[PDB]
Amino acid sequence: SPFHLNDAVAIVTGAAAGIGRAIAGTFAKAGASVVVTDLKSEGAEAVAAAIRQAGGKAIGLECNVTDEQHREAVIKAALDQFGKITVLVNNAGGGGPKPFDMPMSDFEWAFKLNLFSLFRLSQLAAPHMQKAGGGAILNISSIAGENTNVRMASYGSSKAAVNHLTRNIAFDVGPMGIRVNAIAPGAMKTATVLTPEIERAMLKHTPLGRLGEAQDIANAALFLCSPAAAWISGQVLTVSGGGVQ
Amino acid sequence: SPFHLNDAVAIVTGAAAGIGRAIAGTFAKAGASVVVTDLKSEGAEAVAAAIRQAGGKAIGLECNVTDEQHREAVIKAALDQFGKITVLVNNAGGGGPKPFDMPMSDFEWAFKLNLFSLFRLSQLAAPHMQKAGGGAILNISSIAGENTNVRMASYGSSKAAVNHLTRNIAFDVGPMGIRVNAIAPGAMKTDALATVLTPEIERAMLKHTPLGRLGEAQDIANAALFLCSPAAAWISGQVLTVSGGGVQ
Ligand SMILES: NC(=O)c1ccc[n+]([C@@H]2O[C@H](COP(=O)([O-])OP(=O)(O)OC[C@H]3O[C@@H](n4cnc5c(N)ncnc54)[C@H](O)[C@@H]3O)[C@@H](O)[C@H]2O)c1
Ligand SMILES: NC(=O)c1ccc[n+]([C@@H]2O[C@H](COP(=O)([O-])OP(=O)(O)OC[C@H]3O[C@@H](n4cnc5c(N)ncnc54)[C@H](O)[C@@H]3O)[C@@H](O)[C@H]2O)c1
Repeated sequence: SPFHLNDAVAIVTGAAAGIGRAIAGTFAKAGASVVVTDLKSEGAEAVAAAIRQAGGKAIGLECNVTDEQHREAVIKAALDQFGKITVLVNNAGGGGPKPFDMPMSDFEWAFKLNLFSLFRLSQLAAPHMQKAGGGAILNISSIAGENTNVRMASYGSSKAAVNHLTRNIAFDVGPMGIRVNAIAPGAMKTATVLTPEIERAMLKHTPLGRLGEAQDIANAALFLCSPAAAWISGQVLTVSGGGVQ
Repeated sequence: SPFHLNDAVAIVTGAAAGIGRAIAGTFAKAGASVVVTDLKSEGAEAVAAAIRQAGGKAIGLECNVTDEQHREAVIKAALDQFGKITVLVNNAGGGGPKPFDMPMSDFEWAFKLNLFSLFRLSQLAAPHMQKAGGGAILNISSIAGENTNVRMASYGSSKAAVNHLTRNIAFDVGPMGIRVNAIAPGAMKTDALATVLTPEIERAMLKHTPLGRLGEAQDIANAALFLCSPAAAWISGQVLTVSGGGVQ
């Protein structure tokens, strides 16, 4: 069975709750010594603490992916704690609706959080993954990187670059032994903006009939970073119930 | 005929030579009042001059897409001269091969140069186009934006961003009577490119191109005139790809 991560070291950025927290637990159960990592270092310690409870291998760290210094620390910490880096899940990020006349700080920040971050980390992680003989990079994109809508300037155009970054950098680090893929999630039960009348709307145009649950992405991350996705690269697997939200 | 820009006002960044030249040069003969702009200040003026020379209305001005001072200056300086804004051609842009380990300074700059700026100017002209009833914004992408190859991270993902921005902000300025399009151009045999091109490379770039010739700056401009004129009045959000059916 190829859906495992035996003898693997995985950084997961942004993994204190939600998808990150989920990818972390799932990779740790898959057999990977997880470097849990978030901006809020205590929940990051808890997720890594939790994985330790269940018999897993993990250390929990602080890392504002937007902080170059933090990136180089996390990268250094992983090697100092597990000896190698073979998997990186760039899940930290975010976004939302903004007006067309939004302030640019909001704008440029999105490409710092959602793109600049994960590209730089991929740069820092790449040569180590090479030494191990190969690795895998997973960028958590969004359905906004595909979709087309009002008030979607920043959140849309940012995450569409992360897709198309994923497509191309595969050609760069492919030769070093590295796969690069992307998961574009739909809406996830992760809630302050949710109400049952918006729900039926969100559930319109969603063929599978439900919103998402973070183990949905987490399950897809395991696949795309495991040997079951061993010849897969340059891709963007959209997990959104057959629809938009 | 609807392939015209009669009594329109077009801010056209990056327009001192090559493409942006032929855009601003073509929009001229299409009865447009052009604001020829480029980061060389003489370069824009020299072009507005030949336009005025051949029959046109055009003022030469200096703008650095990646400079806010220059952006707010171009909106007003066009308005003060023609009253209104009806066309914004964000032809100013850049990029090319870059190794994977490139310095983050290079990576950010291509976004500053290709996205952020474009987006900002188009924030600016959008309520002034709204006064004139409506207009057309045009971005210049690149086949880097859909294509995938080695050393394309900065060049490729940024134009990609440009593209899907075009796809999304058209829902925003779409009710303001504005339409957003973009063109991904293939390789354009310009004067700049010719001087570092060669027949043996050109033959390489061209095999796997079905039409069998390089692009030329007018080919982008013909498409730019169509996309900005009423002859595409119900066309918006689009990313038209002028590359002869292939990649280069
Ligand atoms: N959850 C969704 O509905 C949804 C939908 C589409 C796309 N996404 C994508 O998933 C990713 C995150 O989804 P989410 O809802 O789990 O995220 P979120 O923003 O709700 O936060 C999840 C975790 O990310 C951490 N985090 C936030 N900023 C960080 C930073 N600068 N550095 C490190 N960690 C940080 C938080 O501490 C938190 O534990 C984003 O990249 C987003 O584009 C999510
Ligand atoms: N082969 C091609 O020419 C080709 C192919 C695909 C896409 N494009 C796109 O066309 C656009 C540029 O065309 P080009 O290749 O002739 O570029 P270029 O560099 O050859 O010249 C374009 C003009 O833009 C001006 N310029 C440069 N930086 C500027 C700035 N910060 N502000 C304002 N003006 C500036 C330059 O002076 C130049 O005259 C870019 O968006 C590029 O991505 C070009």
